[PDB]
Formats: sequence, structure tokens, C-alpha cells
Amino acid sequence: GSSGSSGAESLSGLSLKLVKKEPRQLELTWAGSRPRNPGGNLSYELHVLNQDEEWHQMVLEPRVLLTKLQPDTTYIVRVRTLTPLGPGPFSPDHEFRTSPPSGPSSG
Repeated sequence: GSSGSSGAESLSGLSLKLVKKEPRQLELTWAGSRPRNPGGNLSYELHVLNQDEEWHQMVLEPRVLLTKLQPDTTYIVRVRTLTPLGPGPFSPDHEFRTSPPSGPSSG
């Protein structure tokens, strides 16, 4: 990663990733921490946004399972690690697309 111009926000290793692509489901996972961590089970704030539907849900795990979603729809997700003194920033809008509805398949 080259700092160079803007963009380098020294993210705390929170780059949402598409775990599974489903028409009515979407899983994501963000990992990138170091071992030998002290007590105080940290947390993570999840915030999902849609075309005309915005919802958030704080999760205590680096994983998240979203259900009851619409097929062929772009769902934005952003997770940020919570802290007692200065909480991490909100990850960059991750453009994600759900699995397509019943359709044909090239031979």
C-alpha cells in the first residue's frame, strides 16, 4: 500500500469481504489483527445501507450474516472497531452485489 495522495487511512484491517453471494443472503468477514491481545473482548459496529433502506447492527464478532435480502441488489456494508478512547473510522463503502434470481446458464 502506497500512502501517496489521499486514500491511505491506515485502516485497522477492516476491509469487508464477500464471504458468500446469495439472492436472499450475504455473508462478510473482516480480519487483520495481531495475537497476544489483552483482555476486554473488543467489539465491532456494523452498518448496512441500501437504495432506499438503511439499517445498522452492532456485532461482537468479525463476521456477520445478513438475511431477508433482495435478489440482484447492491448492498453497502461498513464495519468499524469500537474503542474506549477514539473509535476507529467507518470503513469505505463496500460495493457488494447479491446473487442473481432464477436465471439461465451458459453451456
